[PDB]
Amino acid sequence: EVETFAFQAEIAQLMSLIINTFYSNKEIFLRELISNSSDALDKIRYESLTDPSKLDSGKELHINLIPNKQDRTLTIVDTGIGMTKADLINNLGTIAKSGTKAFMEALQAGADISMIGQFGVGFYSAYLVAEKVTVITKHNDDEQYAWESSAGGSFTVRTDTGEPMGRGTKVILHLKEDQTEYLEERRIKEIVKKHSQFIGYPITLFVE
Ligand SMILES: O/N=C(\c1cccnc1)c1ccc(O)cc1O
Repeated sequence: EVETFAFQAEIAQLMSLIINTFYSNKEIFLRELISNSSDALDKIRYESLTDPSKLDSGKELHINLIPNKQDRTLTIVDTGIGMTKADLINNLGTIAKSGTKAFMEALQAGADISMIGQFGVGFYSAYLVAEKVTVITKHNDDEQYAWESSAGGSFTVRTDTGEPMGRGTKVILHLKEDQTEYLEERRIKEIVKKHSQFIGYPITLFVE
């Protein structure tokens, strides 16, 4: 049911660096995940122009943010193109290798963590706040999968037994104890306004 994999070394290093660097401007993680969601929504929207049956797994194109204080989780849901098994195990990490490498050179040369997105690797900024990240994702061409990592050099992928999601990606951030401010309605709004106000899809905050 469950396979465990090692991160590429460079990504495993970016991850320790993100978990072990004192860096207080942690809010930018939301911006980056909303930005990944937006690119995924662009992609399915574009593909649907030539093949409208790609939207048979769901027409609405949106981002839901879903704080949950009792679980200490923040879930970002998009109805973008989703990820295949190859994407999760291989292809995205292969792509992220070069940008991770540049990003770390850039940090050594004075850049700061907030520029992570310009290297295509903003996803791993989740680890500024999350001790564990679960990604549930469904691409039209594939089954539903659950990726998960608490960093420390590995991640698992398994096919996902739970509720079907149709098409898309759900990123479930298990927050560090000291990061629970990112579960507050006001704080999330503030972040979204400040950082994500030009995203061309509806972002809905789910209030508890
Ligand atoms: O396809 N779904 C993706 C994705 C995959 C490849 C490039 N950009 C976004 C995705 C990845 C991370 C994330 O937080 C949300 C997403 O929808």
